[PDB]
Formats: sequence, C-alpha cells, structure tokens
Amino acid sequence: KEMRILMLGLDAAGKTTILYKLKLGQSVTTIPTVGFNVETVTYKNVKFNVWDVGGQDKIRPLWRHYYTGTQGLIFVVDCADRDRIDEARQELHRIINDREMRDAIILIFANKQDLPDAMKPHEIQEKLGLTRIRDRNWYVQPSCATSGDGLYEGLTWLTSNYK
Amino acid sequence: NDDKLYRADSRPPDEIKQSGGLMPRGQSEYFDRGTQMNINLYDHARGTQTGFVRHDDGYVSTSISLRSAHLVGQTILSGHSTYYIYVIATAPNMFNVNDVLGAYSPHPDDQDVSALGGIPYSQIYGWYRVHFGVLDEQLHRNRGYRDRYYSNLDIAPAADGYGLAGFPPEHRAWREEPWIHHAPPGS
Ligand SMILES: Nc1nc2c(ncn2[C@@H]2O[C@H](COP(=O)(O)OP(=O)(O)OP(=O)(O)O)[C@@H](O)[C@H]2O)c(=O)[nH]1
Ligand SMILES: [Mg+2]
Ligand code: NA
Repeated sequence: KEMRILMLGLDAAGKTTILYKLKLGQSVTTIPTVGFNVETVTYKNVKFNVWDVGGQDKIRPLWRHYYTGTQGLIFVVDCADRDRIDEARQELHRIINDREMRDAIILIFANKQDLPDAMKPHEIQEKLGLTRIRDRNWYVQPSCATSGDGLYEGLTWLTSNYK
Repeated sequence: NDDKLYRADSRPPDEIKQSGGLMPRGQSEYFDRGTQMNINLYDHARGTQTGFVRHDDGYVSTSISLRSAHLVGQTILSGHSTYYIYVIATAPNMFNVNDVLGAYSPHPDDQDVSALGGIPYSQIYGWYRVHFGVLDEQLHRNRGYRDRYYSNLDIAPAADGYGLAGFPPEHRAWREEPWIHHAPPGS
C-alpha cells in the first residue's frame, strides 16, 4: 500500500508545515517553497509519498508537471485568508480538471483553524465550489498544522478512500 | 524522464546530506536575515554588478554533461585540491537557462540547467570525487537516491519558465515573444 500524494495550495497555506509536522513530528521554521519538497511517511500501514510544491503565483504553472502518478490530492487552504479564497477555488478547479488528475481523490485541509475569524469547513466547502465535483470523492478536514490537529485524521480519510 | 545532470561543488557528500541536498545561496540568507530569495532567472544568470553570485540567489546551477561539469570544476573550483561532481536526476523545478532567456542569455556558453529552490538529497544519484583536477574514481552511488520519485519526471519546459525570466522592468525582452505574455505592468 503506497499512495503518491501531491500537496498543492496558494503560498502561505501551510503545506510545508504539514509535510514536516508529519515527517519530523515537529513544527519547523519554513522558507517559502520555490521548487518542491518530497518526503515519504508511513501511517496505518500506508506509505504516503508526499510532494509539496510551491504555491506562489509565478510557479503554479509548474504544478501540472507533477500530476502523473498522483493518487490523492491534498489541497491546503489558509482559512483566515478571505481575500484569496476565490483565487484558491480557481486554482483547485484548474488542477482537478486536468486529465492527468481525473482519478485523484481530494482531501482539503481547511488549515489555520486556530486563527481568530477563520472560515470553518462548511464555509470552505461552499467557497471552493466542491459540490460541483461529482466524479471522485472529496473531504474537508479542519486542521491546525502548527499543532498537528487534523493532520492524521486527513491521512486516515485518504487511507479509507483509495482502492 | 531519466537523463542526469552534473554539478561541480566543493561541499562533500556528508555536508550535502546534512543540508538536505544542494541548497541555493539565498536559502541560508533567508534563514539568517529574512531576505526573500530572488527567483529572477536573469539575475541568477548575470549575477552581481561585479559579476559574482548574488547572496539571495534562489537557483542552483548544474551542467548537462560530465565533461562540462569538470570544466566548471576546473574553472571555479581550481583552488580546491578536492571537489565533487554530483550526478542528479531530472525534476520540474529545473530550467534550461538558454532556452528560457533565449537570445538574452548573458553567458550562453555556460549551457546551465538550474534548479529553482535547490536539489533534494533524494534526487542525487551519486558523485564523482575529483582530486587534483582528475576524475580517477568510479561513481559512488547515493543510497538515499530514490529513483521512483524522479524517473517519471522531466525538467520544466521552457514555456513554463518564461514567466520566471525576470528581466529588469525596462528591458526590451518584455516587448517581444515569448516574454511579452508575462510582462510586468509598463514593461
Ligand atoms: N496560525 C497558523 N499558522 C500556520 C498554520 N499552518 C502553517 N502556518 C504558518 O503559515 C506560514 C506559511 O506556512 P508554510 O508551510 O511555509 O506555507 P506553504 O503552503 O508551504 O507556502 P509555499 O511554500 O509558498 O507554497 C508559516 O509561518 C507557518 O508557520 C496554522 O495552522 N495556523
Ligand atoms: Mg512551502
Ligand atoms: Na527525471
């Protein structure tokens, strides 16, 4: 049981924080990612090969070059960033409409739930237009990457939903 | 999908392993003083006013052949009695500098393929030790190399690097194909 995971999202969403919280079990000081990080993590008998690819606008055209072989997409959203939730929607749907991503299941980490006015999962699901995705499974998992809350719950959903 | 690239570097393999790979100059700068990395491919290629490497450089240069990396070594690392040539798999944070900068590539004889953000240790196939300028030893394989990560990936196509060329704002390239489609406002 291996699954290849691609982890995408706007800059500052918390992708790299997630990758190393899972990998090292620690909260690390990150640099904005301009290329990619990749680690493998084993959980509940599954070896997840997780690709963390930079999300700054100039490098989003590079995301598609990691799609082949992807079995699950993790799309990470900053739930405090209301100003950019619409942009996140647009990027999500661009990813999942690529022919190379058609079969990938989709875990949304509704991240930074610890921040004051943070949008909750129900709001996130509606603002990302997730109900328009009717041909693969998807799930919104609230998370706080810094504390680790929600992260293993998300990996459990991935485990339960790929076959 | 399974070509290799070659990087002359004075840092030994154990140092590279500890750093997590071949990191760009700007990474330590960011951590040490908060400076954002410069991901203008043109600035990486031209370097500093004096022609040196910028402190905030976001890219790591590689060569397209062993012979070429040895030349880099004998030019830039001539002062080092021992250095290494790292053999690296291809991945999509890598750009062919002459292809992205086109005719405006400032040092086209470099034939540089550059990795935006650095090269993870798992992407390193192995290394040649160079002693007194001679490759006298067989390749040493990196046990930490993960071929399944990279064998299905290639370098980024030039079309997806044009937006990263990062010519200065008034530069004429922004009024020409292909960069016109990524031009900054007013350029
Ligand atoms: N308050 C809070 N901050 C978080 C959380 N998760 C990540 N962060 C912070 O958000 C900032 C960006 O986190 P990164 O993990 O670097 O974001 P990224 O998605 O990798 O960004 P790119 O590399 O640009 O693609 C950092 O300062 C993190 O510590 C969270 O759950 N809550
Ligand atoms: Mg990151
Ligand atoms: Na490759």
